[PDB]
Amino acid sequence: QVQLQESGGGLVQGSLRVSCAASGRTFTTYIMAWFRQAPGKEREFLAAMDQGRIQYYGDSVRGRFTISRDYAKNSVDLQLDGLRPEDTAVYYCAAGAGFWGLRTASSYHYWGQGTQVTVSS
Amino acid sequence: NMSFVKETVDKLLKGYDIRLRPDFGGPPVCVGMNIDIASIDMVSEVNMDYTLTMYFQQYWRDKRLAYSGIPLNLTLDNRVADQLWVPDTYFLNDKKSFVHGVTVKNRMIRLHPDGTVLYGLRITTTAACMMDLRRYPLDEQNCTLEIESYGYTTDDIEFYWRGGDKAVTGVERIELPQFSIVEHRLVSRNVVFATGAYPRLSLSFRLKRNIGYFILQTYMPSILITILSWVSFWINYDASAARVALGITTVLTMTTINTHLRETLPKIPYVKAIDMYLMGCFVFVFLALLEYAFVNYIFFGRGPQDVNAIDRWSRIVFPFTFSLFNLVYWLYYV
Amino acid sequence: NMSFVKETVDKLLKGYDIRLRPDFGGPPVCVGMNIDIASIDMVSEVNMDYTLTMYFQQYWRDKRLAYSGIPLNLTLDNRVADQLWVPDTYFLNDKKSFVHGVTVKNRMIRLHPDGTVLYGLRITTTAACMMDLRRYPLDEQNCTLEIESYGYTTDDIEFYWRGGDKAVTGVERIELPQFSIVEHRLVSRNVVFATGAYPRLSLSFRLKRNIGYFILQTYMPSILITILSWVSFWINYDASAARVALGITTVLTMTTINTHLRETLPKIPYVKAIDMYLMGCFVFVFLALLEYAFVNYIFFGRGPQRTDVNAIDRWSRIVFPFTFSLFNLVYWLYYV
Amino acid sequence: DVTVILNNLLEGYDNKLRPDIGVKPTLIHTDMYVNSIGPVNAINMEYTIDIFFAQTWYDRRLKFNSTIKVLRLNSNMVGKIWIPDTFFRNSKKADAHWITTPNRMLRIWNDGRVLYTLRLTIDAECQLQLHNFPMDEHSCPLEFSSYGYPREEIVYQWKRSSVEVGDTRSWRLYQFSFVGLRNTTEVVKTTSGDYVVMSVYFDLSRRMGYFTIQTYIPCTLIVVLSWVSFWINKDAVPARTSLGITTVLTMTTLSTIARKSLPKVSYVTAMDLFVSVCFIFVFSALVEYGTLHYFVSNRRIAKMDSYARIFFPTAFCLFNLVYWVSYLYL
Amino acid sequence: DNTTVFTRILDRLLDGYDNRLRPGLGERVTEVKTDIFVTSFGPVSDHDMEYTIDVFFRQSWKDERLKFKGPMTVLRLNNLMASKIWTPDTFFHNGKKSVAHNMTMPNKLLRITEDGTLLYTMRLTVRAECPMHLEDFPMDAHACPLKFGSYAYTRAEVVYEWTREPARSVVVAEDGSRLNQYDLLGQTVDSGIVQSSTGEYVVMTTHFHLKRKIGYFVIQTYLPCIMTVILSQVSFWLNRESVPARTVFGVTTVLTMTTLSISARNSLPKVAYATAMDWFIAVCYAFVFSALIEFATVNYFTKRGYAWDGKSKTFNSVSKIDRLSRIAFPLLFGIFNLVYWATYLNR
Amino acid sequence: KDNTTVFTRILDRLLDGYDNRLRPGLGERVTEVKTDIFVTSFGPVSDHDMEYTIDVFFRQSWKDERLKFKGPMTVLRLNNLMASKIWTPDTFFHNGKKSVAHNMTMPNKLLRITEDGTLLYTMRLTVRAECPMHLEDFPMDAHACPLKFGSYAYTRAEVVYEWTREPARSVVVAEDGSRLNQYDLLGQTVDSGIVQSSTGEYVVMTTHFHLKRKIGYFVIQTYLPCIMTVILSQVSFWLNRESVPARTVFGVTTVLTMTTLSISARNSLPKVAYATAMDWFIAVCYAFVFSALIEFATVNYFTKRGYAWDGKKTFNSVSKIDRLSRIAFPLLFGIFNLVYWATYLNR
Ligand SMILES: *[C@@H]1O[C@H](CO)[C@@H](O[C@@H]2O[C@H](CO)[C@@H](O[C@@H]3O[C@H](CO[C@H]4O[C@H](CO)[C@@H](O)[C@H](O[C@H]5O[C@H](CO)[C@@H](O)[C@H](O)[C@@H]5O)[C@@H]4O)[C@@H](O)[C@H](O[C@H]4O[C@H](CO)[C@@H](O)[C@H](O)[C@@H]4O)[C@@H]3O)[C@H](O)[C@H]2NC(C)=O)[C@H](O)[C@H]1NC(C)=O
Ligand SMILES: CCCCCCCC(=O)OC[C@H](COP(=O)(O)O[C@@H]1[C@H](O)[C@H](O)[C@@H](OP(=O)(O)O)[C@H](OP(=O)(O)O)[C@H]1O)OC(=O)CCCCCCC
Ligand SMILES: CCCCCCCC(=O)OC[C@H](COP(=O)(O)O[C@@H]1[C@H](O)[C@H](O)[C@@H](OP(=O)(O)O)[C@H](OP(=O)(O)O)[C@H]1O)OC(=O)CCCCCCC
Ligand SMILES: CN1CCc2cc3c(cc2[C@H]1[C@@H]1OC(=O)c2c1ccc1c2OCO1)OCO3
Ligand SMILES: CN1CCc2cc3c(cc2[C@H]1[C@@H]1OC(=O)c2c1ccc1c2OCO1)OCO3
Repeated sequence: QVQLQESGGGLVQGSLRVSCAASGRTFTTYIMAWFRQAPGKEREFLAAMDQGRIQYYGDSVRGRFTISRDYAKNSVDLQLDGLRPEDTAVYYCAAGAGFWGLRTASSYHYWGQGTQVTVSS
Repeated sequence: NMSFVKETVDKLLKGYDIRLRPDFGGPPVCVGMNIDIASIDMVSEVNMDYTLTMYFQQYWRDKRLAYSGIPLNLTLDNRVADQLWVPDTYFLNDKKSFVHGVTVKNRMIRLHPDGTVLYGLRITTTAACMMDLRRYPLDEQNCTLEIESYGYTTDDIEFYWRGGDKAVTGVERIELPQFSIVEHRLVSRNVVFATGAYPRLSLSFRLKRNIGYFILQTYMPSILITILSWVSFWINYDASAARVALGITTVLTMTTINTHLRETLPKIPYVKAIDMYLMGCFVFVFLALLEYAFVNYIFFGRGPQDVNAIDRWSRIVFPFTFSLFNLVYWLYYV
Repeated sequence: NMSFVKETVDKLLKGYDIRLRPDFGGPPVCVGMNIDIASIDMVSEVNMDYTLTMYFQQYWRDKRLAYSGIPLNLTLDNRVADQLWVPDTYFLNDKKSFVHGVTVKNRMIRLHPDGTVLYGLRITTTAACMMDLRRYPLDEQNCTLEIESYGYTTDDIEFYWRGGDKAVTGVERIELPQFSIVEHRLVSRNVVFATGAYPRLSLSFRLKRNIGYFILQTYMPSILITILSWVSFWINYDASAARVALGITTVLTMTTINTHLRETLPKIPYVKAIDMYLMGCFVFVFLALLEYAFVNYIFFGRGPQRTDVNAIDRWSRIVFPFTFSLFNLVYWLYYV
Repeated sequence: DVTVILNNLLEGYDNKLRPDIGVKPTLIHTDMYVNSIGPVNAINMEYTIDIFFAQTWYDRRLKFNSTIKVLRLNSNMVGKIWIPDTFFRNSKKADAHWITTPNRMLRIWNDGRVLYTLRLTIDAECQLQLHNFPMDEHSCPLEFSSYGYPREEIVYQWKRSSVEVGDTRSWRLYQFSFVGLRNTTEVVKTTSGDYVVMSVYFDLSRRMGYFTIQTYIPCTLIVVLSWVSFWINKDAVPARTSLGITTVLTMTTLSTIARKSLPKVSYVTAMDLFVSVCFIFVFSALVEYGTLHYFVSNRRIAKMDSYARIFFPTAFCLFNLVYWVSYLYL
Repeated sequence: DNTTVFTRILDRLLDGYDNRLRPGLGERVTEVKTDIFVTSFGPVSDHDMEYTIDVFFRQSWKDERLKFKGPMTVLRLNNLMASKIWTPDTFFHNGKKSVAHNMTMPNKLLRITEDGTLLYTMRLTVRAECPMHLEDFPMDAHACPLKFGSYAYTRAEVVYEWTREPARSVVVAEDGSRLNQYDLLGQTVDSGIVQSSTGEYVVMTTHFHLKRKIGYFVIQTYLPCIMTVILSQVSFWLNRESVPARTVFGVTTVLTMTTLSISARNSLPKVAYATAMDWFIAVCYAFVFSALIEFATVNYFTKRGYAWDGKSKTFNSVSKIDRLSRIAFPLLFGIFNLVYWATYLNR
Repeated sequence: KDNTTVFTRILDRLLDGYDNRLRPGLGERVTEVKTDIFVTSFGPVSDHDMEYTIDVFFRQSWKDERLKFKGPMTVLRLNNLMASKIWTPDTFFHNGKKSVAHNMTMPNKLLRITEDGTLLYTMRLTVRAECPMHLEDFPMDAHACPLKFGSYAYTRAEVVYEWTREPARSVVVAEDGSRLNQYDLLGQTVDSGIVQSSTGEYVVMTTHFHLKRKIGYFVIQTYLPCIMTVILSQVSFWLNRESVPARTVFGVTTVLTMTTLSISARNSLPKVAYATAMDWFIAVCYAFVFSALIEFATVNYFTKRGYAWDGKKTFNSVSKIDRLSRIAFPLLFGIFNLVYWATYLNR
């Protein structure tokens, strides 16, 4: 059984580093990602690193954040930077081999548990 | 601006000699190397080699190219590399290699103010291995890549892995379809010869072969055919055509499995460990029809001159013998 | 007779610029195409391509290269074609191509005194043609070769077949072991694109696959194995190990034929006509053993509960050859 | 001294021009030392051949008066002299070798006599008429002419010792046997103009003695094995049935081999005819047992074993008589 | 008159030009706009895990050093001059062996607009590298990427773009599918950034999405195994006394499954785990095994050696495990087919 | 600055008045080229093509009097760009099909100059040479695979090739350069011969490598299944004479098994068209199996009844030709094995 276990903080006035461990599968060949869902039922793409180390970013969040992976320890790491109060949502770890992919939630077939991050001024 | 940079490059390459070693009379030049492995394409057990795609990068500080007054690193066009010095580095394990040529030929020259110069190459090489396939398919391979200077000795050139244990990257990106990389080691050494000590580096791997696939294809049906050979023991001795059809069609199926795993597997003509297992199973299936020859000759031949004794004895002996064979095999090789 | 020709050649190349189209400001140059085919080497259904080896010859005239005073057609060495204008003609279907280099690189320059120049390459191309193989092996592909100027539009260059009916000779001197050429065509047209209108010629073929290999190799043994499946109806119903062994060895033989033809035929992973035929014959030999299982359950199983064996055998001899004949009728009328 | 001779030769020499360009056709005497004919690809209809290819001609723009009388040169002079544009007309692949140096040479004598010899491997094409397989002979050509120069400008001629041949025991000839050799001369008519086309035909025929012990002996023995059923009683029906149908299966296992080292030609060879008539005989044997079992037991067929025991070996011996005599002696 | 001015412009372009260094090496980042026209998505090798594709690869970038004035606005150079102008080193990140064609002339165009904006439209052939996840063979689908960026230059020096809307820039020709195994649905154009050891690079991306047709495997691989299992279950409606018939039946159906297993595993890349076809073939092989084991359990309880005559000493009845297995095995095989074809046609 | 100036002046005035077209000792003497090979990786001998890849360093040395110098050093290192402007002897391997000079990352050529003029020219080559192999004794054979190399344009009277060391020590293979799947390299053998031609007489260095094919793979794949199938055909004789379908299944399906063994022992084997010893063995073993079923047909002619001996009328005697076949066929099989493995292991 594939387990995508998340971590990281959820509250700040600053910076944040949110990780996502994996087990059950070697995801070296799989495109792992981060999503975002505000109250409003919208899964917004944030970031994705490919097997060939390529960082893809969301359009609204481009240049703010940084995704990295540890291919040995099978994890994805999103570094948070310069948080608006409108960065208050749940952050979903994802994995897959994106088919009609990299921006669409119907490509990723493995999911994280989702972590709330609440930011206010 | 741009005119000063052009005049700077023109006066760096004013009167440059492309045959002088950097510090030609003084100390040996240090060349720091760096590999970003793109992929390992194929590992051919027939031809005993592997195809390796990488980004082979070098660093050496050349004091004939040190500029001043410009803060940015001079990254020139790749066609200035025919006008510089480069090391004479080659690959000992190599069979046939090529710098890629689309859309232009993959070099980079990235100069630096002290005179450091990066030299990048996208190389798809083919490096040989001496493969110990005596334990196939339960082997651990050791495939290397051996980098050596050609003309200069260690009095003239020195090779070090730039960064110690973290020069070579991207081995964790490699997902081989049938192997699984245990470990890569990085070795720097000067090799003493009679003509002079030459520098050498050594990228190396270890390739543990993945074995559940052969449990799917190769071991499981031979086991089930071997078990179906035993079905004649729970048939009366009067039913001759049934036990004969069992033993004969069973050795025919073992013959087909042996031939199409001679054709399906990589073809390396010496004794392997899948060959010993398949031939041992063929020996067991052959003995399980020698048993019916034994039974039929004892009853129907040596009647006027027991059957349930031979059958009840074989029903206990052959599973114990086959389990002992599996014990010896899967503990002697593993 | 050497000095005068040498001085005229050195005068023709003096001041020449290779980057100038003939009649550069005015009319389009009319480059005339002429192919002579040596051979078609292979036609690979897997990579969807053929391989064509040809003599490829271009007629045009450049008035910078006109000479008077010599009654000859001056055939020069091939190294002067680096020092002339030659058209940027490419092959749109080209997977892989090379001019041969033994014992020199195979080019010719043959100048004419009015300025006409012949330019002949000896090209082994690998043209790419899409195929539909749903009627394999009873099919007829066609495969083309698209010749086109690269950079010059139709304002600057024009194409025509030299002797437009019989430009491409040597077509009917080609003997492929696996195919047959019905007829070739020669289409001369102009494409219109977003960057401009380009000239494009296109030699086309029409290949027909010969089926003499497939009847002898792939159809007749399947027919004869399917006929041998039916011998059990003339075998009495009490013999179990006769009819069971017959139908079983027959479905085994059909399995071995299907797997060996999966091995030897080119691996084209979708549904073809030979796949439908072999699957249908396998279904026939399968039903010819289901019949015996049904007979054995009626006689030896639905006996003591207290539906006629000889009736099922006679009706099977009526039905299965007639069903097999209807199947062959539908097949050999549909795929022809 | 000799440097001065070479610099005097290269002065004013135009290598774009044929020697004697309006004077006369340039007569070229060619020579060919064949090292080895490689393995003849029967499927792609190629064959590998490794030759030394020597040419002579007189270039009177290369006259020199000295004591040396011969200029035994490297491949360095090759790109500056007029070299004839000789292509091989039925080659698909051909490579001059470049290890360790260019394998070309040049010998210039003092009257203008010039010798050019380059080493060539050639994947030459030849059509293989695969009737009578595997008992077929062939003559695979090797044609060559000038490329751009017509009959009026370049004429080739053979020398007296035209094709010098090595030992034939070091050659890469697996299946075929080297039995003959000849040269010829024709003049073709291509579109650009008439070309003097040399050729060398290589006559090859078979080493047959393989398909005897691969396909012919097993097919004949399994036909006899199908006949074995006739000397078994009528009332052992599963034995006769297993005989017939497993003999058919082993015939199919041998018809597997019947088109191994061949292109997919669409006619009946001798191998295909043999395997097909053997399969028809085994088919007829099992259908014969079907007609013997139904017409007697399940209801003169009652004596049809005594007819078949004479009728099938007679027809098979007559078929072998007609077949082997027609395909060897005729 | 026009050709004289044209040759003067050609001569006076490259005076003082330097093709060794970037246009605006300290001024700006060099924006390169890119257009791709795929003429054929050629045959996709599963054993090598690669594919072949043919493109016209259009580029455009503005060079201040190549302004001119003359009659025309657009030039058209030789490759002799296109090797004398800076041209961005666009390599392919997943190229295995790629070829720039040059029959008959080199397939390279270089236009100069009069503002100095170049246009360099070359024609390639790319043998790429698509890693495949083959758990769901042959009922699977996957993306195959085509990924290009500059080699020597970073984000601080050369930045790539597309010439249009990004999803409309990569255009596949209509007659340019050229596949037999797979079935190209559509492309997905994207843009990205690597972190190499030498700096951040702008990396473009086109994905190509491929679903495999499964009709060939239903005919060749699935249906003969299904019918063989149907045979092995069928044998039960033979009587319990015909020991050699059901024996020959069971062992030779196992031989038929062996032949189908080895021929189906032959035409497939040698991956190191359980494809869905392997699950199906192994479970069907287990059914044909269990049928003969069931017949052995029938044969152990026989007590007799002769057939029931067609008119009526005692006789045999039909055994109870025969009546059990006639209901058991087709039900289990149908349940397994429902689980299999409902599980694997969903992904 | 002093060493660089002196070194640069020596290099720039070394090529004064030199010609590459002329032999050192043009009309004076014979050039004494002294060769030396270190074989790194003696690659895979291909039985299908009568070839073998050898992958060698190649050192050859000769004295050029035209290119002498003075100065501080005795040893002068050259670029290959400058070494292209120096005469080197046109060495070609006589039986090389298609061989490669390596060009990674530089061209792997070297040229040192000793101050007296004795040059030194090392390069890493990879030669796909021709080895004439005879499979008359497959697989119990030895082969002799040569490397013949001589000059091309220069005769015996103009160049002479020698070996640098004593010839036993010149061509030295690596200790770790076996790399053969199917052979043992049993020592190299050298010779310095002279081979005539039509264009003069030339000087040829041969170097034979002596090989020996391993046998045990074909023992466990080809010999042992044929032997056990023949013994399994002999198994049929020790039954009774009433089990006609059983002995029939024996005699037919063992012929089928020998057919399968013949096919998939000959297909994995290069297509020489003559009788290899493996084909002799398989054909004789096949003849034994055929003779076994002919024996059973001879038995089945003389049966007279259809019932075997009861557990408790009259019955059958055991056949006399069953009693003689047990003595005949295994003894003949042992005699044929002794003849085979005594004949072809003296070779
Ligand atoms: C696959 O196969 C390859 C080839 O066999 C394996 O590669 C080998 O790995 C081992 C372990 O990493 C290497 O041994 C090490 O060598 C280094 C380097 O030392 C070198 O340079 C020194 C100066 O810079 C020099 O002093 C050394 O000289 C010694 O060895 C030479 C050998 O001829 C001998 O003549 C001298 O007298 C010296 O004894 C040498 O040239 C060295 O630093 C290592 O020492 C460390 O580890 C040892 C224990 O192993 C420990 O005792 C030390 O204290 C120290 O911590 C070590 O000796 C070996 O060189 C590699 N082989 C080659 C050909 O280079 C590889 O490991 C295999 N597996 C895999 C997965 O790839
Ligand atoms: C893989 C299957 C393994 C089954 C292992 C089963 C092991 C086991 O113990 O079986 C017992 C029996 C099979 O017995 P089966 O029917 O084969 O044999 C009958 C039985 O021996 C009767 O006792 C005999 O009658 P009687 O006493 O003289 O009056 C009768 O004689 P006759 O009529 O010939 O004169 C025999 O035919 O099965 C069940 O009852 C249902 C089990 C359902 C099991 C369903 C499993 C899925
Ligand atoms: C390839 C082999 C070819 C063998 C060809 C052999 C051809 C050949 O000659 O066969 C005839 C005979 C077979 O004898 P075999 O023992 O098989 O058969 C007995 C024989 O027919 C008696 O005549 C019968 O007596 P009767 O009248 O009923 O009282 C007896 O009946 P029964 O008492 O049982 O009821 C039969 O069993 O063989 C020899 O005599 C020795 C041959 C030595 C051959 C040695 C071969 C190694
Ligand atoms: C490239 N280097 C230096 C030059 C050279 C010159 C050679 C040679 C090998 C080598 C190698 C290097 O130098 C060696 O002496 C040597 C070299 C590599 C491997 C070796 C060597 O000796 C035994 O195994 O074999 C014959 O002439
Ligand atoms: C070589 N020519 C002109 C330059 C060029 C530049 C290109 C291109 C194709 C072409 C071709 C030619 O031009 C076309 O517009 C075109 C071309 C060839 C084939 C086509 C075309 O449109 C549909 O099919 O695709 C992207 O950028």
